[PDB]
Amino acid sequence: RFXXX
Amino acid sequence: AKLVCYFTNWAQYRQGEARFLPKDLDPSLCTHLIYAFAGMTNHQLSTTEWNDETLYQEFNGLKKMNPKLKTLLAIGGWNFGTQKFTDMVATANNRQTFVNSAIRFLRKYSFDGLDLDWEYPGSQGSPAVDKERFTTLVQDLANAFQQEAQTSGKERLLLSAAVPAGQTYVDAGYEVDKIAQNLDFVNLMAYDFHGSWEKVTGHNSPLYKRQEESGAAASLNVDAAVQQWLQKGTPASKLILGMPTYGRSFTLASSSDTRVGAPATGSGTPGPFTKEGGMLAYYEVCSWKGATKQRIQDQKVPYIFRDNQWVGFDDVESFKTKVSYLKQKGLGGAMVWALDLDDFAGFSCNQGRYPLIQTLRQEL
Repeated sequence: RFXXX
Repeated sequence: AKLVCYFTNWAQYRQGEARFLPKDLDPSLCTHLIYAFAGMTNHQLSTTEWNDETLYQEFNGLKKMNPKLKTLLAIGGWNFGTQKFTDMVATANNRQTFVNSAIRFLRKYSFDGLDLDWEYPGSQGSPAVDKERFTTLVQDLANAFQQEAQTSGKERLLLSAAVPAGQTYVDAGYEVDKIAQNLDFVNLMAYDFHGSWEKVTGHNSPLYKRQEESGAAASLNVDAAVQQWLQKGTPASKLILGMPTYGRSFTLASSSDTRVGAPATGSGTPGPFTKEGGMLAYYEVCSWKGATKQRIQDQKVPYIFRDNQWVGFDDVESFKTKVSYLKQKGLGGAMVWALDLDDFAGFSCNQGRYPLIQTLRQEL
């Protein structure tokens, strides 16, 4: 988050 | 109280002491272990790593050591995206295909339930109608799991969902009062409140707001997120408070300015083992030599900085504070992302194995 995840 | 812990199936690929295998799992550490992640193929539940089936056996095999332990398989995650979920919930036939496949798959590999981790319905590529289609999916799974228990005599498969803390994502995809009645528990992702995607430093998981924050910013904390999910209809007993065993890092514009809210230029240096700029496992920040650790007084969490590197993370003390908090709020327990990011092998923090998660177990 929030594409790296 | 529940202690819900996520296992990730890519941690087996890290090097040295960071490598995590089911052998590193403690059968009595958590009450519920969730396997991240499963995906989908042709609207049917499927594995995502080449050796998952072998790992599933080892994972669910832990129940022979601790009969009270329950396991669930999580479908989705951030990298999985939204398209496959959107396509599956689009029609009654695709939802049926998925639901039937899930029961069969969960029973085949001896999982006790399913954790829905769509990130997220109604945003990130998923249209607005997916908010109500997600509600239908949750009803479909709940209905099916109840029916299978009635017809088979087996203990009913559990259904949970990992949900966002951000008001925008919550408003875009979740009919909270509706899905909460069908879910056995709600895994609130009470983290990622701040990160290198912002232009100033901020803590990954602060318990409360900073005095200086107001408006939308005042909702970027654990307490605000919990109050939101409870206010919108989640029974407190079903709300499980997520806890991060990792921190979020930043590169400071100036090593001379290290406060919370100081100018930042981007992600912090990738950790030696996790190799992902912007985040560090607890074992990657707990032993910094030459660093300066401080606690954000009103937010009740720590951060540490050295030179132009700054990282907000959670320690034993903040985890104790957060458990006191969840108890006072009457929540159902704690959830942790993730087993492999705590110092599971006790090789770095000088606090033994699983220092953070063991703290949750003892405090709960």
